Amino acid sequence: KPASMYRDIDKPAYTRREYITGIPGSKIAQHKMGRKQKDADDYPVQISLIVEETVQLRHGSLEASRLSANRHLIKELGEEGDYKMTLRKFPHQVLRENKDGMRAAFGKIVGTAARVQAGEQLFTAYCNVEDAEHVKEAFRRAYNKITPSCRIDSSPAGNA
Amino acid sequence: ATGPRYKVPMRRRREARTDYHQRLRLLKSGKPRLVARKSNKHVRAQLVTLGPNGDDTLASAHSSDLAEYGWEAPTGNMPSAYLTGLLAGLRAQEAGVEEAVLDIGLNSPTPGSKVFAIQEGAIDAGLDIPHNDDVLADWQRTRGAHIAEYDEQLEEPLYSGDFDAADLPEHFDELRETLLDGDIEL
Amino acid sequence: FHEMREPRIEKVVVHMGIGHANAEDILGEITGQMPVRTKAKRTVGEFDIREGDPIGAKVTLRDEMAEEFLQTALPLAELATSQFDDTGNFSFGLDVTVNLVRPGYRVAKRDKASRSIPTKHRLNPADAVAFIESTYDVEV
Amino acid sequence: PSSNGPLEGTRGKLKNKPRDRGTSPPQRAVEEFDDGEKVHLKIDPSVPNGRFHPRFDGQTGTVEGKQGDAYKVDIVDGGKEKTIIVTAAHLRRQE
Amino acid sequence: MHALVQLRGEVNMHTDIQDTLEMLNIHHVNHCTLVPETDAYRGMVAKVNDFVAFGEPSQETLETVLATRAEPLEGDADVDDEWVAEHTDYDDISGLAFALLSEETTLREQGLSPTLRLHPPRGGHDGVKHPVKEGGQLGKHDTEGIDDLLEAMR
RNA sequence: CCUGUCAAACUCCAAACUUACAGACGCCGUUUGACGCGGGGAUUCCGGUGCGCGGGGUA
RNA sequence: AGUGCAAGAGCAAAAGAUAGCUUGACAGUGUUCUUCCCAACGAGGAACGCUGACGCGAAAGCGUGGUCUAGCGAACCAAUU
RNA sequence: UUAGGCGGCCACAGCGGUGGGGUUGCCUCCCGUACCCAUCCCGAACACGGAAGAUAAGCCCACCAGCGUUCCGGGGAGUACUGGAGUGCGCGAGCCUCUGGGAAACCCGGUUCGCCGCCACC
Ligand SMILES: [Cl-]
Ligand SMILES: [Cl-]
Ligand SMILES: [Mg+2]
Ligand SMILES: [Mg+2]
Ligand SMILES: [Mg+2]
Ligand SMILES: [Mg+2]
Ligand SMILES: [Mg+2]
Ligand SMILES: [Mg+2]
Ligand SMILES: [Mg+2]
Ligand SMILES: [Mg+2]
Ligand SMILES: [Mg+2]
Ligand code: NA
Ligand code: NA
Ligand code: NA
Ligand code: NA
Ligand code: NA
Ligand code: NA
Repeated sequence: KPASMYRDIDKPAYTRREYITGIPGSKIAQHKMGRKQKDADDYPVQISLIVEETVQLRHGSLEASRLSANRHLIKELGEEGDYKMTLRKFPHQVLRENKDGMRAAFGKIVGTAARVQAGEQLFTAYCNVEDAEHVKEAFRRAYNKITPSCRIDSSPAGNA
Repeated sequence: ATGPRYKVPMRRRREARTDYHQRLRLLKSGKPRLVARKSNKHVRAQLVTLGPNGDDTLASAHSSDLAEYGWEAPTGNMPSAYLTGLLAGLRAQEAGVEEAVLDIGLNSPTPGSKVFAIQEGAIDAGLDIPHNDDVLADWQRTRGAHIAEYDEQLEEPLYSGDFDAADLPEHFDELRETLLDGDIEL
Repeated sequence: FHEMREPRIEKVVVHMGIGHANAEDILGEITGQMPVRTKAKRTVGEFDIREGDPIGAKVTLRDEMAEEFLQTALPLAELATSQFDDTGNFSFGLDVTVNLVRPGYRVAKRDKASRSIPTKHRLNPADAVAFIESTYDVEV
Repeated sequence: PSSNGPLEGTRGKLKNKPRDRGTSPPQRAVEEFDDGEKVHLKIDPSVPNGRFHPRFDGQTGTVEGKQGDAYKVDIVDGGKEKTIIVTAAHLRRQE
Repeated sequence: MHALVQLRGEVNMHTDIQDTLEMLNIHHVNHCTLVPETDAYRGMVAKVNDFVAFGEPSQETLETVLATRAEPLEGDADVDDEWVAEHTDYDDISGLAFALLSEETTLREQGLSPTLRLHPPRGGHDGVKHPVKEGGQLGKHDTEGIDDLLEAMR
């Protein structure tokens, strides 16, 4: 279904699993990628993807944009390139759908999403000065798969 | 101790000196408390009342200031106890105090104990206190008959210091008599 | 400084953990004073469901009653190292436990102003081995 | 509300912050008030007896005699006058 | 001492705000009152802050308005120096004005209506949709600011 | 140890704010009698909109 | 932890545990709050008294059932004291 | 207060730790079971009687901040949030200005190793 049905953060926070049952498993394969044995401090360049609008991103998008981004890195810096990217948000907000018309309309559980405040960093990659343009391209591909407009912000990296 | 959520007992409960649950049932009477306390060598009796910043003591008596009237024997036994009660009781009377409830603190309500002795004494001084006669020791044991007859099983003095050999519960009578007497500087 | 620091036997408890008695007979005869029934909490599949119900007996010995018991009890056991408590207590064996402590334990056992014994004033395995070993037998 | 009992919606007002947990000091449980005295009403989570209807937590009444050991405090619920039977443990002098 | 002037009508304004304007003796648009600077009064003017124009007037300005819009507790009697003198603890308007500004007395204590019923602002005001810091006419003003307004509502 | 996130039915914290009582100012009442009390007569118990805060619902 | 059962809350020289004793789960009659915020409305409920009689305790005191909020039913008629 | 008793507030008082202190004085530990009394077995405790010994426990006194707690400074922060107003912006979600209020986390540095009341007492 369209994200138009869940991208807004207008409903109450709905995460208490001791009261919600039948929550669909997350499609997000993994949050920490690249060389997870190495430290983020071991890198000169640190670029993050910043969400420009407070929104809700369904686990299906996180995975799609994460996937399309890491898949790019892997393709440019090899399956074991010197880098490590992180998806810092987790889809805690449970989603419903009323699928009687409006009678007893409290919807059944259909999924999960992560609430991201504008200005926050969704993804954060770490690389050597000679890969910045690749991680920047990965991020560009990733923000085409989420609702908000985003900033590809370079933090540690005065090597321009 | 452990964290922000940790609960520290009221100081006098950590100290294990005050039983606040009994303190409450006690305060309910609205009457002054006749605090009866013991020591290894001494016996104390205070008449306490509730105050804005803590309890106020209106009259007391310590087994030690018993000698100040002639007591020449030990000061941590039955005769000593009874007398300390009577003394504190008399001062209480002088202070305008007329009634009180017996507070024995963390002591045990054992029949014939010294606290009930401190109680019988205060009562005789003319203080009205809720009591039960058969929980008190028999007159003789209050005098010190139990200790005298104990020295009978002598062979060796019961008292190191030189206060007679067979002891004198008469000294008790003579002391009590002294207090009952109108004179005596309280 | 030492006198009020040198170990002493506070109590020697001798109990028989049976599970369903006639045992009380021998304990009284071996110790010198009456036994004590021993009930149990919780229920077990080992046909031991009855919460309150005799299962064992014990005897808490103090003073001579405890020594005169050890003067023969100890001689029947090969005391070891690991067999000692962190506080200087040791249980060997029919169970025979020995509780050792310093001259002021009453501070932690009395009703009024009771307090727990400072660690420095607590007993140690070594100090325990010493005291005992120093009384007709060997350590480890 | 889903139910309409007395303790409905009192999860907060009838519970102690962790540290104030446990039996309360006897002093205020035996305090004495005089008629005309303004007193604040506030249930002590640790004291079961002598309470009043939770709706009245926060009221500042006027002591007007007593019944047994409890006090009879006059208040005004909205525009209606009511008399509340409450013990000292749940009362504090105004000012 | 501040000069209060209602610039926005009662329709749709909160009742507690309206009742404050009335407790400050103003019941119509363009009416003005002189209020002391106390903790209590400050609270009231802050609450009315959005439908009123206020500030401290200049001695002169006050004098002009008093002469032109002051009224007895009853009647059409013009408040001129003579009137002021024959009825107040002062000798003239400036004497009264000075007293008001120094918060020594009030229009009532001198048998004067607590309200100065001003005239619409000649040339118009700066709008009742924005505050002064935004080119509007609502809220607190400079003495130079209030003066212009008051003098225009002469 | 280090490292990544959350809560309508979590809370070591914690507002703005609402609220009891009192005093002060203001306003009001003592020929326009307030506050309150007793009595006669109703109508009314399909509401709607804006804004703020909401709960449900893709809307 | 336990405290009969939802959930939330209370409780540690206890409101929990063990032991012992006991029948206040008593009769009568009220005050007050609740039911029904404000704001009228019954049954029911609770809190807090008093009179009478008791239980326990050294005593203050506690006991108007269960630590607290659910466990309830008019008139007419019948049986019962 | 050269060591006590009863408390109030109930961690600023907790947890942990160092140093000091007692011949007929105080509190203790301590000594001891004929008695009042006591252990479902133990004078361990409780109760009673008492001074050979001790300052090692407790307790009292002086002190340490590592943990927990209280408060304060500076920073975070007039940020987050928010009562009132707007023909201010934005497709919208939402934001902004004016006015009145104003956190929390964390960090750095200070504070806190109890305060006070009545009684008795070289
Ligand atoms: Cl004592
Ligand atoms: Cl009530
Ligand atoms: Mg709530
Ligand atoms: Mg006129
Ligand atoms: Mg024109
Ligand atoms: Mg215009
Ligand atoms: Mg509200
Ligand atoms: Mg009950
Ligand atoms: Mg019928
Ligand atoms: Mg029948
Ligand atoms: Mg020392
Ligand atoms: Na249907
Ligand atoms: Na996008
Ligand atoms: Na048995
Ligand atoms: Na409490
Ligand atoms: Na009823
Ligand atoms: Na010492």
